[PDB]
Amino acid sequence: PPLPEYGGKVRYGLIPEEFFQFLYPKTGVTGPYVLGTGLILYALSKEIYVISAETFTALSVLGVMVYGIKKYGPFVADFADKLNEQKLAQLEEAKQASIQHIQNAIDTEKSQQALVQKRHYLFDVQRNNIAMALEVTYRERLYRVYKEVKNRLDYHISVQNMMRRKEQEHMINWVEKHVVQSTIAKCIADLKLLAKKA
Amino acid sequence: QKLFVDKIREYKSKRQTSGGPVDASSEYQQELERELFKLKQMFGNADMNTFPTFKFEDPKFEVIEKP
Amino acid sequence: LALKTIDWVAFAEIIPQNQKAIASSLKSWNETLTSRLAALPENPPAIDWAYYKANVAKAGLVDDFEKKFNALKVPVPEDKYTAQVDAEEKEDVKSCAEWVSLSKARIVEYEKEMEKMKNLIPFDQMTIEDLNEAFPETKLDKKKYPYWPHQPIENL
Repeated sequence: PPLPEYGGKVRYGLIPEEFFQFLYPKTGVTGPYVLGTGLILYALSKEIYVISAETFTALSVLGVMVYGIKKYGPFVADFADKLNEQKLAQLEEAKQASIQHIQNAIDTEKSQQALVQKRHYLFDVQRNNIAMALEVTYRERLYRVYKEVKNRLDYHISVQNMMRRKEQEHMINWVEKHVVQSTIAKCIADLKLLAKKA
Repeated sequence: QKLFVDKIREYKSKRQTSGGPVDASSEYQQELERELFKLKQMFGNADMNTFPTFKFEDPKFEVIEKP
Repeated sequence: LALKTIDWVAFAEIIPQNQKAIASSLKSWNETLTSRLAALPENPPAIDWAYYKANVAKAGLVDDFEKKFNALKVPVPEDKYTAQVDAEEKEDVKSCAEWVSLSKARIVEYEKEMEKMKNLIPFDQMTIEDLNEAFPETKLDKKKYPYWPHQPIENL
């Protein structure tokens, strides 16, 4: 339940405004003051209020009280209001802090769900590596078989080739060795053509 | 053509090599084995004349699942 | 080979701190196997017997060498490994989906609490018991401190 905002509009700290309004319609604006004057003067004049040392004790206390409220009243009012404003602000900030905490928890949870949704890459990576290893090994095997058969066939052709080469070399050096083992007809025909050289 | 007549006879003496692998060498094999040594060992280290039998290995594999 | 294209940072986020080394080694083998499938081609260049018919002076040896090749049964390695990582992925998806259902429960609970905190009574119209049910931390420990002020005097 919310409090009202203002109090009851007392006057001189001793008489509520309800009284002045209640006596307005029948005795104007000066009716209450005339009544107060009359009652004060009647109490004095008839010794209902005996003037004594308590008159001056009361005057001094009332003076100190009026001076006190008039001088240190603004400060106490503002102090109470600031106390309330500080408690209110602290509570509001605690509220916003709890709101932010639970929003951060929700966000964190949605992020974790995104991560756990991304999980499948570990297993498709493992499948990638298995497939790639099997294919590399297959092609390496086909290259091995190819390269072995080709190496054997080209070894055959190379031994035949260099055999033919060395055999032809011995052949040629035999045919030279054989002219050493062995008629000036061409000699004269050579000089005959040398004469036609002129 | 004296020397062209000359030559023909010498290639014929050469072609007379039915039983002669290297035409009356009496040598030149002692190094040809060295040559053939190099040639065979540098093509491979096996009975190249015969077909190669093929042994094949299979890839290793490990514990991959989440430990 | 029909491969699965992969993000690598995404692969990084989903790796627990007890197997980064295994992930990186798995990663390193992916790169090596990508490279080695790149350079060696798919099928060997077969060779005509012609250059091996007219220069192999041996008795029909080229033909059986080539016959033993056209008739060779090269062993194709089988998988024996993809089905079980599929099974592990299936088992893992079970674990993953159930953990998500727990988190969806927590998320609706948090929204309930945030609707509760968002609809609090204004603070200037509120008993102390109303505060103690909003922020229950502000409730006096009348168990340990049974006598007034029900808290340590320094706290006051």
